[PDB]
Amino acid sequence: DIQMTQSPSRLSASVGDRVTVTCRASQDIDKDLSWFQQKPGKAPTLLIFTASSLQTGVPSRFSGSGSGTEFTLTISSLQPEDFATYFCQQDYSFPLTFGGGTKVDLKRTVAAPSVFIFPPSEDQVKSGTVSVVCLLNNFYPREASVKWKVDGALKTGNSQESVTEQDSKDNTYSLSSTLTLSSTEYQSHKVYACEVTHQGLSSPVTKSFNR
Amino acid sequence: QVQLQVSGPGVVKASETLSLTCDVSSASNTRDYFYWSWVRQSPGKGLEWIGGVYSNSDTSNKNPSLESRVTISKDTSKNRFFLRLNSVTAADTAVYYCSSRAKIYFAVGYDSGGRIDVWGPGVLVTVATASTKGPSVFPLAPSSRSTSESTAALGCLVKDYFPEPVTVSWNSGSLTSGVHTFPAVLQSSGLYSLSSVVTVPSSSLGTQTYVCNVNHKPSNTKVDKRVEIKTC
Amino acid sequence: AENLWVTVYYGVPVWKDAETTLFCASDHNVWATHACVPTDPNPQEIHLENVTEEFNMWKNNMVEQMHTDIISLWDQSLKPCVKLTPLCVTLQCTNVTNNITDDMRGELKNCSFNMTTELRDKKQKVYSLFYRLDVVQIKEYRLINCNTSACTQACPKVSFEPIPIHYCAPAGFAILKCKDKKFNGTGPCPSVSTVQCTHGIKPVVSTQLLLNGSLAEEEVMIRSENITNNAKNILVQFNTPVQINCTRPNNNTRKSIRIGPGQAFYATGDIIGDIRQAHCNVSKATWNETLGKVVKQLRKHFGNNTIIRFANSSGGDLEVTTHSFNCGGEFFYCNTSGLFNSTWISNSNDSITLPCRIKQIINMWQRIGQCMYAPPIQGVIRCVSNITGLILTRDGGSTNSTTETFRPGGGDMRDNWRSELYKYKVVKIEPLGVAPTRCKR
Amino acid sequence: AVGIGAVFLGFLGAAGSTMGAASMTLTVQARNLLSTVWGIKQLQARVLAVERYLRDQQLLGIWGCSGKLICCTNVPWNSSWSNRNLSEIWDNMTWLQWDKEISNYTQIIYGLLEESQNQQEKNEQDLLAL
Amino acid sequence: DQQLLGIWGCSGKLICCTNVPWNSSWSNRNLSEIWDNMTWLQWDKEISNYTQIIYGLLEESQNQQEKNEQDLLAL
Ligand SMILES: *[C@@H]1O[C@H](CO)[C@@H](O[C@@H]2O[C@H](CO)[C@@H](O[C@@H]3O[C@H](CO)[C@@H](O)[C@H](O[C@H]4O[C@H](CO)[C@@H](O)[C@H](O)[C@@H]4O[C@H]4O[C@H](CO)[C@@H](O)[C@H](O)[C@@H]4O)[C@@H]3O)[C@H](O)[C@H]2NC(C)=O)[C@H](O)[C@H]1NC(C)=O
Ligand SMILES: *[C@@H]1O[C@H](CO)[C@@H](O[C@@H]2O[C@H](CO)[C@@H](O)[C@H](O)[C@H]2NC(C)=O)[C@H](O)[C@H]1NC(C)=O
Ligand SMILES: *[C@@H]1O[C@H](CO)[C@@H](O[C@@H]2O[C@H](CO)[C@@H](O)[C@H](O)[C@H]2NC(C)=O)[C@H](O)[C@H]1NC(C)=O
Ligand SMILES: *[C@@H]1O[C@H](CO)[C@@H](O[C@@H]2O[C@H](CO)[C@@H](O)[C@H](O)[C@H]2NC(C)=O)[C@H](O)[C@H]1NC(C)=O
Ligand SMILES: *[C@@H]1O[C@H](CO)[C@@H](O[C@@H]2O[C@H](CO)[C@@H](O)[C@H](O)[C@H]2NC(C)=O)[C@H](O)[C@H]1NC(C)=O
Ligand SMILES: *[C@@H]1O[C@H](CO)[C@@H](O[C@@H]2O[C@H](CO)[C@@H](O)[C@H](O)[C@H]2NC(C)=O)[C@H](O)[C@H]1NC(C)=O
Ligand SMILES: *[C@@H]1O[C@H](CO)[C@@H](O[C@@H]2O[C@H](CO)[C@@H](O)[C@H](O)[C@H]2NC(C)=O)[C@H](O)[C@H]1NC(C)=O
Ligand SMILES: *[C@@H]1O[C@H](CO)[C@@H](O[C@@H]2O[C@H](CO)[C@@H](O)[C@H](O)[C@H]2NC(C)=O)[C@H](O)[C@H]1NC(C)=O
Ligand SMILES: *[C@@H]1O[C@H](CO)[C@@H](O[C@@H]2O[C@H](CO)[C@@H](O)[C@H](O)[C@H]2NC(C)=O)[C@H](O)[C@H]1NC(C)=O
Ligand SMILES: *[C@@H]1O[C@H](CO)[C@@H](O[C@@H]2O[C@H](CO)[C@@H](O)[C@H](O)[C@H]2NC(C)=O)[C@H](O)[C@H]1NC(C)=O
Ligand SMILES: *[C@@H]1O[C@H](CO)[C@@H](O)[C@H](O)[C@H]1NC(C)=O
Ligand SMILES: *[C@@H]1O[C@H](CO)[C@@H](O)[C@H](O)[C@H]1NC(C)=O
Ligand SMILES: *[C@@H]1O[C@H](CO)[C@@H](O)[C@H](O)[C@H]1NC(C)=O
Ligand SMILES: *[C@@H]1O[C@H](CO)[C@@H](O)[C@H](O)[C@H]1NC(C)=O
Ligand SMILES: *[C@@H]1O[C@H](CO)[C@@H](O)[C@H](O)[C@H]1NC(C)=O
Ligand SMILES: *[C@@H]1O[C@H](CO)[C@@H](O)[C@H](O)[C@H]1NC(C)=O
Repeated sequence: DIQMTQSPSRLSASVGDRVTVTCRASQDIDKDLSWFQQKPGKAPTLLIFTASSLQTGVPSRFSGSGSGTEFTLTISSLQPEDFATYFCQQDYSFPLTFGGGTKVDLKRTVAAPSVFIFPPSEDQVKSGTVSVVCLLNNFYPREASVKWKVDGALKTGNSQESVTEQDSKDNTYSLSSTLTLSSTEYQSHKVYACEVTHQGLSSPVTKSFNR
Repeated sequence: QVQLQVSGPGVVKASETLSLTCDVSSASNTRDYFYWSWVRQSPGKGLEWIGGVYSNSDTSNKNPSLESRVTISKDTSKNRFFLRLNSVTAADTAVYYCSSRAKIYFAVGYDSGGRIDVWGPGVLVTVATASTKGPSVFPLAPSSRSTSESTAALGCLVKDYFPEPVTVSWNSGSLTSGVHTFPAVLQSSGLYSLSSVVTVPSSSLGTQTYVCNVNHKPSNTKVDKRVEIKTC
Repeated sequence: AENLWVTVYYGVPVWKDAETTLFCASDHNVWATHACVPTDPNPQEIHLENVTEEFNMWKNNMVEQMHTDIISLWDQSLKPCVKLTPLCVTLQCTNVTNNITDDMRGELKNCSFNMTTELRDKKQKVYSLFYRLDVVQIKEYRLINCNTSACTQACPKVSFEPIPIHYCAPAGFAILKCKDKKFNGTGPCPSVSTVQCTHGIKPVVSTQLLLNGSLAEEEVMIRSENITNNAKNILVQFNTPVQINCTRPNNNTRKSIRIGPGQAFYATGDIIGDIRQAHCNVSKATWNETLGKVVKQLRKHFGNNTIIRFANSSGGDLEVTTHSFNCGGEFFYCNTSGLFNSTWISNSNDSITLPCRIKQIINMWQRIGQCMYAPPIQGVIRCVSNITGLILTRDGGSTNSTTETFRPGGGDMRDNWRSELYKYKVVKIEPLGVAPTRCKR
Repeated sequence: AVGIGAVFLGFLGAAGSTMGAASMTLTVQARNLLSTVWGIKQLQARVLAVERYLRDQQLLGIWGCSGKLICCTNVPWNSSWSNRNLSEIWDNMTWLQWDKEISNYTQIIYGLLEESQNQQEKNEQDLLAL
Repeated sequence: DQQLLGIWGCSGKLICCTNVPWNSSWSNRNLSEIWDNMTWLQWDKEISNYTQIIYGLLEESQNQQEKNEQDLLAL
């Protein structure tokens, strides 16, 4: 199978900026590779075929170049409607291998998260399993790091991160890091802390509680 | 312009046969042949090509990884095509898209340099192992010490329900500003869990009644849960 | 400033309504299949997307062309065989009364007569069996056609089996098909397509019932040039065919009489076994369901709360007053009285048997002075057909009347071809055009 | 392109399309404009097709546009024939509608075209005379 | 015959050159052995198998040429 690698995995650009994406194959596949765009919760739509030809109805601002192993997708003037995931699909030989996707998000200013931690209620403790929720509210950029410290010691696993999409109004993200444990393991320790590091925080923000 | 519509069971048990049916409504009657293909996207992953088949010939082509488990059939008289996946596992939970690929020609040999490469709206397929059940709702209360700040955060943990979806509102829908309901995540118990939070003025604590309303149609479970501070 | 100049575009996709000569395409017969172009095994259809065209089935030149072609073919097939001029003589006839049914009393006449021998100075006393519709009294009888014109004996080896015919235009001409369902036979057709030519249309001759035709797709279809006019025939296209089983079980025997040098007259000598009337069976439940669909579609154009009654034919010639058709060489005229006899008000293995009379002297088309004699078919004859349509006539009545009576109709074969060519028109291509452009030579 | 079908454009497919889009599919129309009671009428059908094609070819030739799909000509477009703008006709009208619009001006345009072709031939002769 | 010549752009020309390259497998003979040692009948007999494919190649080449000419004249 022919392997496709796409760069950059994620990028941030404002309206009117120039965007470039590089798709590279594992072997020469001639000019047979199409560039495709898919919006959130929508089917993909064809942007470019054979790496140089623009599909009917596509704005001319989009363009493609390159050949052989390396191909390039260029957006000369980014627009609000262009914010969608782009991928590169090969069709020189079977099997049809897709690209890794290129999510592009609207640019904005830095916003630090508001960090909270919610100790489980007693009713949750009697259920035999408990969930400690750490909330990061209204932050940008998406890059954030959440670490769980139990009795002062960093510990990995049993924590799940759930993230909402970029808000339509303020263009921020909110994230929930839920540490799920058994009641026995929960009562085997005293202090639980979530530590958040983000671009908008000069120092890490630790929110913690003692049982 | 060709239009594709896909259908099938939204939930399939493990080790069963997952059957998806995509129908096509076009051709311009010029005796074209399209290439009807299936592509999946797992949550948080890229697109992957399952296989495909011609619209006129029996020549069908499959991913070598999925060669032994996939069977693709077609009905040209009724203008539809079917995908069957055997030995479905938890890793197969994904959004499935059906596609038609074609190349525009003036005549047999006179290529014009155009295609369509259309994709259907797609359907989500989830490989579950549990049965229907309503959620348990636990209030996520603001800590008493967190009143020093100007903004307070409260919420509700909706845990241990199956299948999706669950709708969460605040104060019977009157509270919408600052509300964040996170996507559901499948738990080791085999059931779904999420949290719905909201940020409010900390001065409103004690004057505002905050209730999270959780609705789960599959078990017909509606739960209204108050959320208040914990006075010591 | 504009600097606009003429630019000539060739191959412009423009057509125009026109009339041309359509040749035949297909895969001894009256319809010359041997002299037809071989059809394409893969017909090439094209959807005319973004196109709307106005059709009018009641003024289509294709119907007239098909009628003329069929008449010409029938005239051609009847030329190279015997003409029965000497058959016109006084006939000494007796009633056939041996092994007959109560319903076939007097139908057959055993007629003895003198006949010309191969030698011009000799005569031979021969006998033949003639149907009562073919003989008229002067015990003395004569053929009905004698005082009208001589009859040409049908060529014996020529078959009357309908064969599908594709009417295909020359180059520079195309045929437009209206694929829109629920089509009304007149007006715009949103769903238009272009074809080289049409499907296989069997030239089936039938009155009061369209047999072996094309069925509707969605539901029963009512068509009329003017539904409000009582003088316009109504064409009904069924969605599901009705099986009709026609049979003449007389074991007829054919004998040859040398009526001249190289001239043979084929006569019915005797019937082996019992003699009983020919008939046609139609499923009762299927016919009732078909008439229910027909009344459902007819009430749309005449009111919802109006009585709809199906009655017998008003009157006229035997061709129009009875279901006249040709099966396996024999010419049947069936009394369709049990079919169109019922009333409708808004709210098993048995079948309807229609007796049928066989005729040998045939006046095929609406012409006087051109008659044909069909030689008898040896042995029992049986065939099965698909009633896929209907021809109806609305009684005069009045506006004040609260009931509409529909009777079977036919006679004119233009409607038979119209029912098959309703979704077809012919156009001529106009590939040359002139447009304004900023180009200069 | 491995997985891809062939959508062959059809005869008169772009009839309902705009003139600008329909002018790109002139080939599929132009390539196949020539290709007892049954045979006798097949003969005159063939004759009719042949003479129609030959008349079209002659009309193309006498305008100096022989063997061409789009032929730029030297005659100016009189505004009286149509006051519509280029963007109007080439993006909001089909070829059939244009034919209906200028059905009563075709003969004058053809006469001007052939006269201009004759003038061009005379000019070429004069140029070759030097 | 006239239209077959025309769809190659060879209208009105007794001898017309075309852009289709001569593939070797059609004939491995050199120009001297073809144009000075055998007649046209033997040539047609030899290339009877490769006639329709060559005609299609010329047809598509002329189609591409006219498309390119139209595109160039558009600007
Ligand atoms: C609607 O379509 C249906 C289905 O196609 C039609 O029903 C078919 O009708 C045909 C024609 O009648 C019938 O075929 C005949 O069946 C008989 C039984 O097999 C045969 O007797 C007969 O063959 C004789 O006739 C042929 C010419 O018609 C000759 O080519 C052939 O050699 C036979 O002729 C010999 O025998 C006769 C009789 O002894 C003698 O006079 C001759 O000299 C010669 O010796 C045909 O094959 C089909 O069987 C019918 N099919 C069904 C399912 O019923 C129906 O008629 C159509 N309806 C209308 C209105 O057109
Ligand atoms: C029709 O009439 C002829 C002659 O009148 C009948 O033929 C006769 O048949 C009898 C037996 O019934 C023979 O004895 C005679 O010799 C026959 N005569 C001739 C002239 O052939 C014939 O049977 C009659 N047919 C019917 C159906 O009544
Ligand atoms: C056939 O012709 C013969 C001879 O003309 C007819 O027999 C004659 O019949 C008439 C009465 O019609 C008699 O007056 C003659 O005397 C008869 N002549 C002979 C020689 O018999 C005979 O009737 C004719 N047959 C038919 C059936 O018409
Ligand atoms: C009478 O009608 C039936 C039903 O439409 C015909 O049966 C069809 O025959 C066609 C032949 O082209 C087949 O493609 C269909 O599948 C058949 N349908 C069914 C339901 O059997 C039958 O052939 C018709 N008979 C005549 C004499 O016209
Ligand atoms: C359909 O026929 C009806 C009935 O003849 C036509 O309407 C009649 O038109 C004539 C014209 O002179 C009037 O005198 C009658 O009074 C009308 N009768 C009725 C009942 O309306 C009608 O015009 C015909 N339709 C078409 C489309 O020609
Ligand atoms: C038409 O239907 C009639 C009865 O309505 C059939 O008559 C029967 O024919 C069968 C032959 O299989 C005989 O066994 C029965 O005795 C007959 N019954 C009666 C009451 O006559 C007739 O055969 C049918 N004809 C066709 C062509 O189907
Ligand atoms: C017309 O004839 C056909 C063929 O004989 C009849 O269909 C048969 O019906 C019998 C009795 O139910 C079945 O046993 C046969 O299997 C059927 N054969 C076929 C080929 O369908 C049909 O019922 C007859 N119709 C009428 C109205 O008499
Ligand atoms: C339609 O039905 C009527 C009523 O039965 C038929 O009229 C009969 O005609 C015969 C002579 O053919 C008379 O002896 C009967 O007395 C009439 N019936 C009545 C009740 O008076 C009429 O013939 C039928 N039409 C057709 C075309 O068969
Ligand atoms: C068609 O059939 C009908 C129904 O049998 C015939 O009407 C019958 O006519 C006879 C004449 O002998 C009367 O005895 C019956 O009473 C009539 N039946 C009914 C129900 O009224 C009709 O005559 C036939 N048509 C022809 C032209 O013979
Ligand atoms: C018939 O009309 C539709 C729209 O009414 C045409 O589709 C348009 O095509 C143009 C050029 O490709 C696009 O810019 C438009 O956006 C399309 N419209 C829609 C609504 O999708 C269509 O092309 C026409 N049919 C044909 C055969 O050309
Ligand atoms: C023959 O039968 C018919 C009908 O029964 C009758 O009218 C006629 O008089 C009969 N002719 C005879 C016995 O000559
Ligand atoms: C022929 O005779 C019949 C019956 O005697 C009669 O009705 C018909 O009018 C006659 N026709 C001619 C043309 O004499
Ligand atoms: C269909 O044709 C009939 C024939 O008279 C006409 O009256 C009717 O308006 C037409 N229907 C439509 C929808 O055009
Ligand atoms: C008709 O009669 C002939 C001659 O006797 C016989 O062979 C044949 O079987 C008969 N047919 C029927 C259907 O009775
Ligand atoms: C006739 O009755 C049907 C009942 O389904 C109704 O839908 C329809 O509109 C009615 N037609 C008229 C003309 O009133
Ligand atoms: C016509 O239908 C009536 C029912 O009113 C019935 O009495 C009569 O016998 C029927 N006649 C025929 C020929 O079917």
